[PDB]
Amino acid sequence: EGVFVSNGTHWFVTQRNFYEPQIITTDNTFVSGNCDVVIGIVNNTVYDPLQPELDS
Amino acid sequence: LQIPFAMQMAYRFNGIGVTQNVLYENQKLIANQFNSAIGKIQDSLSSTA
Ligand SMILES: *[C@@H]1O[C@H](CO)[C@@H](O[C@@H]2O[C@H](CO)[C@@H](O)[C@H](O)[C@H]2NC(C)=O)[C@H](O)[C@H]1NC(C)=O
Ligand SMILES: *[C@@H]1O[C@H](CO)[C@@H](O)[C@H](O)[C@H]1NC(C)=O
Ligand SMILES: *[C@@H]1O[C@H](CO)[C@@H](O)[C@H](O)[C@H]1NC(C)=O
Repeated sequence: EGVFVSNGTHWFVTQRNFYEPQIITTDNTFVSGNCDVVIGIVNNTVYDPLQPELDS
Repeated sequence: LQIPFAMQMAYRFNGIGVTQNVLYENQKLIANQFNSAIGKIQDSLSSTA
């Protein structure tokens, strides 16, 4: 429900009409297919909130 | 407010209830169909009053 944005060093997702940066996560995003098709795709971490929970 | 044209078209796909990856995964097909359809306007307006 947002747009991916960078401040020059870090990547965030925001709502479109008001700047409010959030960490990119598996809850903020959806997957479709692999890296090869999309024109202008960028490499970044996507955080998964379950993985530190499994680390408990 | 500037936005890249393909990202503006992904917002417009969301507005008709089609998911954004349907644009980015088909972007050349969508751009070719637009460029082709504008050529039909050009020819139709040149062809008949
Ligand atoms: C982009 O945003 C990040 C995260 O807010 C900024 O990183 C922080 O910057 C301050 C000042 O250098 C540090 O004290 C923090 O430790 C940094 N946090 C992290 C997680 O790296 C970053 O400075 C911003 N970049 C620009 C160019 O403004
Ligand atoms: C973006 O535009 C610049 C300037 O024309 C070009 O160098 C770059 O390759 C383009 N990248 C994409 C993903 O379109
Ligand atoms: C993105 O990451 C992959 C795998 O690490 C790498 O092959 C590719 O060259 C990277 N692309 C860019 C634009 O850096």
